[PDB]
Amino acid sequence: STTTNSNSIGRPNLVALTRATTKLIYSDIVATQRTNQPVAAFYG
Amino acid sequence: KSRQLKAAYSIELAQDLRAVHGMDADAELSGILATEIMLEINREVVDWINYS
Repeated sequence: STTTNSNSIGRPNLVALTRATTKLIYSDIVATQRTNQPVAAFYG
Repeated sequence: KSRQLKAAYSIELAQDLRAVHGMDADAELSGILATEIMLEINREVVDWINYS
């Protein structure tokens, strides 16, 4: 009687991979604008 | 005079054996049985020669 107790396995299938990360939200939060100098100075 | 042999196997064997190894699980058992019977017969003939 040959069954699954005889037929061994090589490798499992990964099926899927997951990488939990923070949803990165700041673009809509700050008034982003690039600076082209080591020092920035805003006008009030 | 006759001679005979049985395969005895599961469905799950065949499914996994195919998924893992690429082998069939019906064909191998078939192969072994047919082969072993003819091998045992061939042995019988030479045995009778040495016997007699």
